[PDB]
Amino acid sequence: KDPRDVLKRPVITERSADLMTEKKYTFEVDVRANKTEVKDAVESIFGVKVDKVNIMNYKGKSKRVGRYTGMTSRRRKAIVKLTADSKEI
Amino acid sequence: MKRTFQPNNRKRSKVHGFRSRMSSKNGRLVLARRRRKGRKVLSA
Amino acid sequence: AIKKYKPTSNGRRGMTTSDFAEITTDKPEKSLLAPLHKKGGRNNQGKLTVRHQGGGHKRQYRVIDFKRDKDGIPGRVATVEYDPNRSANIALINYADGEKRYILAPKGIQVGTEIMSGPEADIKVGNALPLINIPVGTVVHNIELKPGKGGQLVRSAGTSAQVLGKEGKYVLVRLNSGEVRMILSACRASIGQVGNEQHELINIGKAGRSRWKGIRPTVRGSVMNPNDHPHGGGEGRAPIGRKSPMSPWGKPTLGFKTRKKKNKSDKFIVRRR
RNA sequence: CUGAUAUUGAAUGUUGGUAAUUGACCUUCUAACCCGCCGCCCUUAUCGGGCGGGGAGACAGUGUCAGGUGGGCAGUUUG
RNA sequence: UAUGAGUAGCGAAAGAGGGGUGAGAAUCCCCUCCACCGAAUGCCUAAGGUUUCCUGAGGAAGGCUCGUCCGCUCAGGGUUAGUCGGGACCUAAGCCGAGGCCGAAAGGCGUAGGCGAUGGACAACAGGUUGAUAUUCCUGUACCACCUCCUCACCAUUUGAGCAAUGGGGGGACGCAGGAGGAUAGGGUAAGCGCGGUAUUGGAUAUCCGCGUCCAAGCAGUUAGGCUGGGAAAUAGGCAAAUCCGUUUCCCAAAGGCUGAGCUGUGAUGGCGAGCGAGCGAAGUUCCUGAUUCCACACUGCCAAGAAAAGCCUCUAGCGAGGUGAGAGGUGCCCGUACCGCAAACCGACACAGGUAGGCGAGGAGAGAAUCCUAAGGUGAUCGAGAGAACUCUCGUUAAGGAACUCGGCAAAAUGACCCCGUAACUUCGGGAGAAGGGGUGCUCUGUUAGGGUGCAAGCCCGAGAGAGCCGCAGUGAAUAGGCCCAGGCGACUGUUUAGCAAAAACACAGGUCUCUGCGAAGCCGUAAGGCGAAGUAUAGGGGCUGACGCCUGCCCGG
RNA sequence: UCUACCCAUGUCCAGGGUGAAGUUCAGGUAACACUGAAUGGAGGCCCGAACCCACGCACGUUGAAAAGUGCGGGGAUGAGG
Ligand SMILES: [K+]
Ligand SMILES: [K+]
Ligand SMILES: [K+]
Ligand SMILES: [K+]
Ligand SMILES: [K+]
Ligand SMILES: [K+]
Ligand SMILES: [K+]
Ligand SMILES: [K+]
Ligand SMILES: [K+]
Ligand SMILES: [K+]
Ligand SMILES: [Mg+2]
Ligand SMILES: [Mg+2]
Ligand SMILES: [Mg+2]
Ligand SMILES: [Mg+2]
Ligand SMILES: [Mg+2]
Ligand SMILES: [Mg+2]
Ligand SMILES: [Mg+2]
Ligand SMILES: [Mg+2]
Ligand SMILES: [Mg+2]
Ligand SMILES: [Mg+2]
Ligand SMILES: [Mg+2]
Ligand SMILES: [Mg+2]
Ligand SMILES: [Mg+2]
Ligand SMILES: [Mg+2]
Ligand SMILES: [Mg+2]
Ligand SMILES: [Mg+2]
Ligand SMILES: [Mg+2]
Ligand SMILES: [Mg+2]
Ligand SMILES: [Mg+2]
Ligand SMILES: [Mg+2]
Ligand SMILES: [Mg+2]
Ligand SMILES: [Mg+2]
Ligand SMILES: [Mg+2]
Ligand SMILES: [Mg+2]
Ligand SMILES: [Mg+2]
Ligand SMILES: [Mg+2]
Ligand SMILES: [Mg+2]
Ligand SMILES: [Mg+2]
Ligand SMILES: [Mg+2]
Ligand SMILES: [Mg+2]
Ligand SMILES: [Mg+2]
Ligand SMILES: [Mg+2]
Ligand SMILES: [Mg+2]
Ligand SMILES: [Mg+2]
Ligand SMILES: [Mg+2]
Ligand SMILES: [Mg+2]
Ligand SMILES: [Mg+2]
Ligand SMILES: [Mg+2]
Ligand SMILES: [Mg+2]
Ligand SMILES: [Mg+2]
Ligand SMILES: [Mg+2]
Ligand SMILES: [Mg+2]
Ligand SMILES: [Mg+2]
Ligand SMILES: [Mg+2]
Repeated sequence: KDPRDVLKRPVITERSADLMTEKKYTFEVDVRANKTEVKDAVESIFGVKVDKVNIMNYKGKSKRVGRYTGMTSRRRKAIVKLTADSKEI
Repeated sequence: MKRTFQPNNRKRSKVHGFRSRMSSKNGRLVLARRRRKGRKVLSA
Repeated sequence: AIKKYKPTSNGRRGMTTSDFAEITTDKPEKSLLAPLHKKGGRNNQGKLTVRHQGGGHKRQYRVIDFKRDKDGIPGRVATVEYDPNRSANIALINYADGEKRYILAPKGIQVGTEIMSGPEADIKVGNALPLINIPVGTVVHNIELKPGKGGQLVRSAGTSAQVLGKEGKYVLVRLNSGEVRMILSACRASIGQVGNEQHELINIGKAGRSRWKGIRPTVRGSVMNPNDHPHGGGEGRAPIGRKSPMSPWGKPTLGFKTRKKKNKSDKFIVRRR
């Protein structure tokens, strides 16, 4: 599989922005991607050194638009901590 | 007072779930009937 | 001996127990234990097929040597132990070659006694021989019906059978019941009365003690309703009110003989009880 | 529960029609059938099967037919 | 869509005022005092729910009123793990079940083998931090498994180190009760120490007042202690083999090991810490008390005789030319993680007086988790304002009388704690019995009594029984806490039962008796296979009747 | 998933009392019996919270609740929850 299949998009929030001060980058990842695959993919794509990857699953949020109930997608969020001697993403 | 429905997801699945239904002829007729009626939910 | 408790409560009044004088250890041989779950009188369908069975104390099975097939190797009685699975006590035998087995404890037997199986053994309490080798009038127990199958008859506390005569292939044996019966002369028996002879005198004393032994209450038929039992119903108390007393399944239950007519073993039964 | 008959064979006397032929009965045999007995093997298996012993044995079990019993259960009647 | 009707109701509970916000305020926010829970109405956490969590905005509907608010609407946001719980580990009941057995069909049963926690096994702790997660992030300090580009030491290349089973053995491995220890958590703040304060209501620099008064896993050491006796030789057994286990013989007798709460040191030149004001930061000891926890089912006793399997250890069978140990470097996946969880978020159609397993559960007085008042902490309850009629409900009191009431003392009243005295018939000799009936009970001084615990002492803690006084209507001054007796029927007894109109004299029961059952038992379930009975075997099992115990249990076999 | 019974595996039960067998010592006898004291800690034992139950009354009866609440009540180491 391609590394760029693994990382989907960056998470841009206040929390994510605060973690970037600590050299921690938050990505949404493929819901099938284990944290080793994420580590490998971040090093491959961005040419950085990864200290650790923490990873969590979000359920879909129930949603309404008028008379139609449904569900947002499940998400897998990875917080990637780079090593202290490393280039920034 | 203890009422009759005491929820428990394991027991729900084991008694009424898809694999329970599939494990007997009569459970497979339930699924056929519910597909025939066009139910959105075939099983617990 | 039987220990009578003092009437310190209504529960305890009349209650008696074994003193367990014969028992020499409190700990069974771990290598001869096997697991034993209760069944509640329920069969493979999960249905109750025997009434009044349920609960009671958890028990481990002690694997008894009913076959007595270590011929010629002497064994020393190491213990006499409580067995929860049967009325008799059991004896751990240390065989000379390092094998350990349990046997039914005969009346008399002592720690240190040597026992021996096989056709060239003495007629001593605790030995086991083919019935062709046992003299007439010998009191025996743990009698086989099929060569090699193991002892089936006369195993309960205090029971005994006497060898009456020899008819070549068969030996006559008076069983505990008093039935005289032909047994194949190749079938083994063990010498002596089974021990724990006082077992029958125990007064259980209270309802709860029956419950500890896995007995659930018996409800009489005559206090059931007609849909439950032939004796059910009637306004107020009623007599049996039927030609015969009846079982719950509508057979006569007082005098009606239930041994199968055309039983194959009828030829071997000389005198019925 | 009981009989007949099939599965079901081999001998031995015995006693009914028929002086030499057929039924009934008793006993014995083993080879069918049975084994909730033992050893071995398939096999890491208290299932099953095979093989060898042992027990039992033409009985039992089972099929068909028959009589008895049978509120255990069923359908009903009880102007 | 009416009527009933502006009626019944608005679902247990303490608020008051000041300030604010706003179109609008009893109801939202803040402040102050007051009040309620406190073996919970607190903290944690199941199951279940599934975003209800946080922030900002909103007010149509939902909310029994209102609403600026909200578990509601709309936007955004929020759940971080080698070590926690689950999986990549183990098995129980049970379930599935290759072949197989049985059966009109469908199927039923069942072996090997699996699945299956509610159990077994198993490596991380303290502190800090966000609006919203935290043994998960951060800091500090660890541990476990595995790997080898490397380093060092050691051993050995076929009488050859080492590894070693999917096999053997050991172990894991187990009940209930009781009491003694040892310890710790927790508690008291007793002493000491530290910081702050000296009052304006008469008094107090005082035996004055308030607040605080420590700390992990890990590593090293030690320990109350608890378990086991130990060596050598020989071996009809442990499916094969064992140098292991079992057995025996001989020798020796306190050694050995195996565990062990906790403690000491280190961890910590750190952290926390009254308070001062994100920072900064004092003292941080001793004494007393003390578990329902731990050592630990350890011990003792008892009968009703108390899972399995793996991890683990060991043994050989094997494998085997490279191994073993210690560093150093490195690797470590998935699932859950928000929030509610005695509740307005779960089960009850409701923001419903009901139900909901488990862990922790402070102080005073107390035997106590009772009780009353409080702590930590939580809460003031989603309609209000008046008025203070009948009547109804829940409470309090009541002259004289005291069951006259009534089917019936129903209801209520009375009794009630501790210590002491004393206690009948009858009895199965246990009981009856808290029988009954009486007495004492506060406070002060003697007095830090005698005496006891702890300690080297100082001290702290427990503490009779006396004597002398003092006060009240009343001293277990509140809350909580048996009414008792005489005689009879029924059932011996503790139990059980008509969920939701019957708790009983009914059922059960221990005991009695009859009867069936010789083991492929009888009986029972099933068409059968297969089962229960029972891994039982006549001192056992099934069925009927009777129902502790005592004395007894007559006559009739014609039906 | 309520409920009846059963099976496997967990767990809960503040406190207080009474004082069975046994044991020890003393006495006691030719031996035993037997007696006393201490010890000991039995029990479907006792009192009593949690918990479980549901006896009486009142209230409720278009309920706060399609079985409850209040005040009393019973069991509370067991045939227990
Ligand atoms: K009794
Ligand atoms: K009965
Ligand atoms: K009747
Ligand atoms: K309370
Ligand atoms: K708002
Ligand atoms: K884990
Ligand atoms: K640890
Ligand atoms: K330490
Ligand atoms: K969390
Ligand atoms: K009844
Ligand atoms: Mg995670
Ligand atoms: Mg019975
Ligand atoms: Mg009836
Ligand atoms: Mg009938
Ligand atoms: Mg009748
Ligand atoms: Mg009558
Ligand atoms: Mg009929
Ligand atoms: Mg009809
Ligand atoms: Mg009006
Ligand atoms: Mg009005
Ligand atoms: Mg009106
Ligand atoms: Mg009115
Ligand atoms: Mg009104
Ligand atoms: Mg209200
Ligand atoms: Mg909120
Ligand atoms: Mg409104
Ligand atoms: Mg785990
Ligand atoms: Mg099956
Ligand atoms: Mg098949
Ligand atoms: Mg579990
Ligand atoms: Mg762990
Ligand atoms: Mg939170
Ligand atoms: Mg949380
Ligand atoms: Mg509620
Ligand atoms: Mg409960
Ligand atoms: Mg308290
Ligand atoms: Mg009056
Ligand atoms: Mg008066
Ligand atoms: Mg009157
Ligand atoms: Mg009158
Ligand atoms: Mg009354
Ligand atoms: Mg009664
Ligand atoms: Mg009762
Ligand atoms: Mg009722
Ligand atoms: Mg009930
Ligand atoms: Mg009632
Ligand atoms: Mg059968
Ligand atoms: Mg069986
Ligand atoms: Mg009766
Ligand atoms: Mg009677
Ligand atoms: Mg009579
Ligand atoms: Mg009791
Ligand atoms: Mg009680
Ligand atoms: Mg009550």
